[PDB]
Amino acid sequence: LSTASVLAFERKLDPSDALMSAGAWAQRDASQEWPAVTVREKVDVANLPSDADTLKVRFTLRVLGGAGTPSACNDAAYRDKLLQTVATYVNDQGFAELARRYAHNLANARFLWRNRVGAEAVEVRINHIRQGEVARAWRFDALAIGLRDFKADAELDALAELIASGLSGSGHVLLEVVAFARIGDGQEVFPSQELKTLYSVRDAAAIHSQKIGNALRTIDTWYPDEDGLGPIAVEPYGSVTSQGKAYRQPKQKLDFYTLLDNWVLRDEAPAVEQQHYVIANLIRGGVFGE
Amino acid sequence: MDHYLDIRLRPDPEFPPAQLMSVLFGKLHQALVAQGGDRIGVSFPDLDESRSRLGERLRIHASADDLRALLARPWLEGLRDHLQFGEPAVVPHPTPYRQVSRVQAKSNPERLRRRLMRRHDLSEEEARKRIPDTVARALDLPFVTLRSQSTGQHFRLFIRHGPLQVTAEEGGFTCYGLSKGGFVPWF
Repeated sequence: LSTASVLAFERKLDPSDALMSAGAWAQRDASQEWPAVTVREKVDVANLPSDADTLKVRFTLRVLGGAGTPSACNDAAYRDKLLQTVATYVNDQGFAELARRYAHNLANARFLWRNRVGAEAVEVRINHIRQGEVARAWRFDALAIGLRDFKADAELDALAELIASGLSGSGHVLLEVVAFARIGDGQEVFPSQELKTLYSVRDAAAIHSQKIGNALRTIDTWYPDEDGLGPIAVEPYGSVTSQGKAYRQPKQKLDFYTLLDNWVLRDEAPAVEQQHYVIANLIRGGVFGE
Repeated sequence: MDHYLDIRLRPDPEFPPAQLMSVLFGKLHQALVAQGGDRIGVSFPDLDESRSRLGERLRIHASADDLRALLARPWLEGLRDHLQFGEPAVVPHPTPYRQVSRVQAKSNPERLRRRLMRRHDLSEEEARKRIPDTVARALDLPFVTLRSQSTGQHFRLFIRHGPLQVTAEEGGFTCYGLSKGGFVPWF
């Protein structure tokens, strides 16, 4: 039972670009009609309007489901074996762990990369849109909640359950994320640089979809050696761009490719942590095989 | 300084060390000059001229009462997520003599020509010719990356580390933490 030369997994939890606007903390209650932030020239930098102390970011999120379901697979036997292993994992334990971790990331401001730095108060509001109506809402505080530490909360558990259901394919899930960060008057935001060219849509600055989905999947906290760094964005080979060091090297058995090959072909069940990591990677998607 | 506070910047994947340290310096600048105080100073214990870096940790040298209010202040706080901060600790009795300073110079001939022509009312060519190629000078010491309205790319931060001496003269420091003309405790 060799692997399939062609393997692809459609991404799940795929966000969209993140728009930016400006307003006042007092106006947070009704963000409607908030003026957008326009790119300007000096290089190019973007600062809030003359009298504006709060930044707003709005991006949607969808949950497709069928993470394990391959988009294209050369062999039927391999696909069936993989689906069986995935089903076994789901039956034994649900995605509640992944959903809870994802919920924490959404609650906190981890998606924002540089704007949060030196942010006194970041207030996030995550709604749920079903049939065009807000079924249930939640409001959290990014500053109080640990960015690098995961704490349990009733709201987080409910959100994790909803996400787990969506991933399992119970029903469609749509999440509207809205963040409010207090920086200061005339401060400078840090949008996603374009190849200095700032990313702008509809003559408005925004952040790339992938740059957000990268942070949302920071679920890799089971590396073989820990120096206290914290969670690392789930990536094959546990690579890190900023640190310039690659944890979870291929020499060890913690490698994603090795773990998946063993757990599918050789039926070697790795640690529960590794199984979570593998499911996270499958959700992220990619190209495997040859 | 009877109490030493060691702020250790914890490694983070989202941000690099240079940007983090720059944010730290910027936040501290407003938290010290605006806050007041007779003597406010910090030193880089990890300072090394081989790598031309600013160090992976910082040490704020202040009095006990000064540090008591400094850490409690909201401005100086809130960055505990990426930086590990403790409480004041008495410095060791043996101490070296070190003065951290900043180097001020202009590397642009244009600024000098403009400043000269705007005072004596000279011509464009008089100011251009009067500034030769030997007038462009800038510090070559290790400069941390600070990105702000001053420069689009990473801008160098000129920090001069004083040589080690025996006699240690203390005194009031600057607002942004610049050298006030006296050394600081080196541990």
